[PDB]
Amino acid sequence: DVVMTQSPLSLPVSLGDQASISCRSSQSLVHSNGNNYLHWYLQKSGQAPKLLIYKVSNRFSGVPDRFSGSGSGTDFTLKISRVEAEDLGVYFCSQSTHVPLTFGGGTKLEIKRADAAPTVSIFPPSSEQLTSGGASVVCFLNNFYPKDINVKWKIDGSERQNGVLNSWTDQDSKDSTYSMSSTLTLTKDEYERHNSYTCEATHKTSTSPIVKSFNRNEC
Amino acid sequence: QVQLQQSGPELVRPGVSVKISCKGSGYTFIDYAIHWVKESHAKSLEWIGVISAYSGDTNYNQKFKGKATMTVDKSSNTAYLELARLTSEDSAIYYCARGGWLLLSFDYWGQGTTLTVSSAKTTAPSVTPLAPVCGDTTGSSVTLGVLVKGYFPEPVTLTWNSGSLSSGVHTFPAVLQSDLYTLSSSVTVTSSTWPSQSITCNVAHPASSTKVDKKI
Repeated sequence: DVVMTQSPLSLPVSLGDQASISCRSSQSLVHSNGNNYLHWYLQKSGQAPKLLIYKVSNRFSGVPDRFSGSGSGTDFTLKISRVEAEDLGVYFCSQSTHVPLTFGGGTKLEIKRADAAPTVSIFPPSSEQLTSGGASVVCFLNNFYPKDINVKWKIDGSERQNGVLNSWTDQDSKDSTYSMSSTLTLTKDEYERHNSYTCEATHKTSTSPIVKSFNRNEC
Repeated sequence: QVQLQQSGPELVRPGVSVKISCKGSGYTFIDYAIHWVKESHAKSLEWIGVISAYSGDTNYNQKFKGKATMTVDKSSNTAYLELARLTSEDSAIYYCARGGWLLLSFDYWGQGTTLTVSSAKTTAPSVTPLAPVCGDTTGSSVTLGVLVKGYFPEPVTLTWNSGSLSSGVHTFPAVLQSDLYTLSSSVTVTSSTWPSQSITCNVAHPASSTKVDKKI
């Protein structure tokens, strides 16, 4: 099973700039009639993959003149001269030279912008959810870049944590940042047996962790 | 133009079976073959097999045999993939592709399907309002939010002030907890213009639902 390894997974490129993606296989893809049956597909958010190049270098119908294809056997590379707005997405490569077919891991091409620190916000339980019997504490760390961050919940200093639900957005269309939400869910019982609730984020915009917390509900 | 009209989407329970189609047009049907690809939430793509032309029929990729079964229907240009013994571990997007020779490989795809395998019944959300951060955390811009937890199935609509507050909103991808889903959204605005009770959170879950206000 020819594993196709493709790097990088993420490539922050400024638009206007030129980019290149490596795709590599564990067995030469040169078939007995002589062709490398390697291919590159582009899957845009919410659409179905579309072919972009076949053999190693062939552009498909109406693929813009800016994508090249190069390689042989085990090493192959897609290069684009001017990265454009309609080019962000995940590039895939496949090999048809051997059955079954395999697809490389994918390379999501994003925009490269400047570091922005998350705006962090913590919210106590809705006074009308307690009435149900559950007690969630939500925390939003909005508008930061790069995407790397790690959020931790501390209840009375301890970070015992497992009931966390995290969710993330994709790169915003305007400021090119990300946004995340973290929710530590507990019960009204568990919750009313403790005091402070902290939320803290670790991101390359600060050598100190960003901390947020409040106090109360007990006994 | 060549076109393949798959027809989905399916929401089904464990251990059941579903057959999903691919209808080809714009070309000589019997001069090619239909391949099927699994798009995991783990998002790498996976080939499961091919039927017709060159072939390794019924279903035939190491992982998928006996699991899926592939059949054809030349009279009405339709391919059929049949998954059964369905589990949640089989929730994915299934693509159908025309397998082209030396004008090399998958030159046309289907729109994809989406299959949701769950045990959860139709459950309407509990939506509850998120008011200003610690309460002492209102100085220059404030952020407010709304939790939409515990519904089934997707999607849910969620606006702020009928659609008129769009700037600065951020709504999250619904994530799945224990059979049911949850969603959150936050709006940041200038500090001097709220607590007027000028912000209401609007949620709509098609199996009948409606909206909450951020008080004082």
